[PDB]
Amino acid sequence: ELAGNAARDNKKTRIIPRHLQLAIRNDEELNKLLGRVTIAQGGVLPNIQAVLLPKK
Amino acid sequence: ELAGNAARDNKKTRIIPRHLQLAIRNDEELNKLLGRVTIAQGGVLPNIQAVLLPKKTESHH
Amino acid sequence: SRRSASHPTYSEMIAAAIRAEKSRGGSSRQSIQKYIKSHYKVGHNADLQIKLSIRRLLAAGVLKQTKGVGASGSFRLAKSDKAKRS
Amino acid sequence: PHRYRPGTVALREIRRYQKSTELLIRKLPFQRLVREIAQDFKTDLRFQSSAVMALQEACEAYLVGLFEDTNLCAIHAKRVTIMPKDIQLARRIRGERA
Amino acid sequence: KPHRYRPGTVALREIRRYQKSTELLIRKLPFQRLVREIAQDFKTDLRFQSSAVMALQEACEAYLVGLFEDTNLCAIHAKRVTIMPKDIQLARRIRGERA
Amino acid sequence: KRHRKVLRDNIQGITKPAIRRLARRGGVKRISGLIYEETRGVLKVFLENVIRDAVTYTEHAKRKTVTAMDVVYALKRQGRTLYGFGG
DNA sequence: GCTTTTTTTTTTCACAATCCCGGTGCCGAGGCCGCTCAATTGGTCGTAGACAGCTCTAGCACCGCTTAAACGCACGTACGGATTCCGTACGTGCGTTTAAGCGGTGCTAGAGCTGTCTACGACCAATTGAGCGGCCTCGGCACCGGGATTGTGAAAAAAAAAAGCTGCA
DNA sequence: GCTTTTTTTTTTCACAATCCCGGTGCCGAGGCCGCTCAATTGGTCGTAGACAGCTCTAGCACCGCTTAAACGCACGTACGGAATCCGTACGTGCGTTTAAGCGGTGCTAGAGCTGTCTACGACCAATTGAGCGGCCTCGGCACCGGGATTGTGAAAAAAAAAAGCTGCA
Ligand SMILES: [Ca+2]
Ligand SMILES: [Ca+2]
Ligand SMILES: [Ca+2]
Ligand SMILES: [Ca+2]
Ligand SMILES: [Ca+2]
Ligand SMILES: [Ca+2]
Ligand SMILES: [Ca+2]
Ligand SMILES: [Ca+2]
Ligand SMILES: [Ca+2]
Ligand SMILES: [Ca+2]
Ligand SMILES: [K+]
Repeated sequence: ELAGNAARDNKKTRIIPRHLQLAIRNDEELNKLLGRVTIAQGGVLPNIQAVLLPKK
Repeated sequence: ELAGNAARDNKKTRIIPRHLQLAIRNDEELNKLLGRVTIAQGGVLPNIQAVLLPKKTESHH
Repeated sequence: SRRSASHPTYSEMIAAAIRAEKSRGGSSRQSIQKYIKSHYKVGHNADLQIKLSIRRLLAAGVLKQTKGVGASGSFRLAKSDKAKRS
Repeated sequence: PHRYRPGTVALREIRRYQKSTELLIRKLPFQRLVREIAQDFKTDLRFQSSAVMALQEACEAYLVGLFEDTNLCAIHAKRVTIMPKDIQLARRIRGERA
Repeated sequence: KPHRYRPGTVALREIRRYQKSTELLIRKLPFQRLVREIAQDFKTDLRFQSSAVMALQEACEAYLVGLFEDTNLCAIHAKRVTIMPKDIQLARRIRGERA
Repeated sequence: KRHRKVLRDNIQGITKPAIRRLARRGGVKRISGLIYEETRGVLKVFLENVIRDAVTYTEHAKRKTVTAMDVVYALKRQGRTLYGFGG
């Protein structure tokens, strides 16, 4: 359900690992369930600490 | 063996959880085997980070 | 809003700051900044304007620096003995 | 007249409590807490006394260890004082926290 | 007059580039050699399934990317922006990877 | 023939720009020059522990080839469970 | 220079807190004792896996071609970290208050043990349909070029926030 | 209350990167086939575990002493953190150098399958000794008090620097 929605937001007909990774890492519970699991070819969620951004 | 030695250094006939803890945590290898393990009534090894001490040395008898 | 700051000159405002604290260590840059707001009218660029004049007063020889380096330290006037303020 | 400098009695206590193995939380309060937390899972529960001790042993071990990790984060920021961000960073890095 | 981005701006750009992607970031053959090097030290004349070498690389890069996140938090904790080896050593000590 | 495996010091093939990319994915903005070597040692320790177990799994199976399952079972043991290569 | 004013350093002091060493209280380690159970012995029976022999995957070597990435250096910006200063959050210590802890007594919930009986899951053999590998195709998507859009950064111009200086309450 | 500076905007312009579209072409998702082996059906057979009934452990509730520990408050020291300031580490961008990746070809170790055959492990019933719970004794260890060592902090002396200021060359 959640992987599919991510494939749709990406304008892709097929689910691929990154869509599974986005699905899992943005869902609080699935992330806990899989907190010590590495999803190959998934990457990471976009996160840039606030402090590291420009002041403007 | 190790905990027995710990009890002997303590002038104690009997091994107690602290003797087992001291044995285990001062043995680099036993410490790794048992590093996500809690020894009821063992406490912790004496250890105070150096930046927390005062620095001045003037000494004992 | 305060529309201006009706005040003396900064070389005099910092010289007036040190004279109102007879301290042998000397007045710091934060102690002078605490004076100039609390007892005179001053800008919002003031703290930067306090720091800039103490570079002109150190380079001229008017203001002597006790402990420290640059505008991070504590200073005093070249002669302690003055006619009427202190 | 006589008084020790700040940190001196602290060090003395560090030495005291690292030397010993007694539980440091008071037992009855601890027990009351356990019972209370338990009530949100199942009503009118009973507890073997050793099960409470077993939970206190564990808690105290958990916290003592967390404080060790917390101290290191304090010291890493060139501080001697532990603060909530030190506990938070430790817990973040341990995997306990998001 | 020639265009120049202030320091930080192309770095921030790279972060975004790589966080959006999933390609392996270590070059494949160098990696593959290193694995075999290391593998000699335990057994001599070993072959690898290429999926075994890909599985290791996936696993490594994931661990390092992970360690960098914790290293970046330790750096920021101390009021910095620049990761340094004590950051890494702290992350790993709190992680319990290290004594 | 049999073509010996020349230990070339490949840890240095883990380039500076590669280490820098990994850190960009990790969200790191600025990087001490001391980082790139620290990392290599961190990476080596990682690779040794995984590859030792993997190769142990290989040996027990009486195989001359390390499989992707050897590696997977190794990463499971080391608490670094990997999805997408079997099991 | 000398003297003033800090700053540092030892000394010397007094002095708390800890450690150490010698006698007293009582509980649980350690061993003895009946005795039940679980390990052993000696037997039968069935298949797990060692082994050899064969198939053919896929792991390894080698080549040379393009070009993407790694490498090394020129240049300066903005970062780290030393120094320095200020305000109060903390640590020490005291006297007052609190409730833990201990030892004892009294009640019963419920843990846990036993024996009985049958509903349920293992095992088997025969039957047959789900899910396997193999295979084939055609649309999703990866890669490209081109143009539109966005964000960054330097320099210019306008708006509004301050400088010292003018006579003076 | 006046110029004459800043600083604080807003602006305008050039530039580079990223976004987004259609075009293109290739290859893997997807689905179909044909056969197999793993699920299903219907049957027997034994015992795992629910169930009822009983024993008695230990969990709970209460109580009232005795104090150790928690608390609240006064007081100041040392810390956290803001701010400056200075030197260069590390980011950016460029020209040159390197070798990863690519697509392909040839060779062969060794993964992985099959068939055979037997050593070894399950399973059994009879045998018996090691380890169980229960209970008693006495020695180790915990308390306690009251004496000795060990560090800390204040105050003083001293040393020693440093600070402020000048003579004299
Ligand atoms: Ca036998
Ligand atoms: Ca077989
Ligand atoms: Ca298929
Ligand atoms: Ca394609
Ligand atoms: Ca299709
Ligand atoms: Ca503060
Ligand atoms: Ca500080
Ligand atoms: Ca073979
Ligand atoms: Ca055999
Ligand atoms: Ca016994
Ligand atoms: K009970």
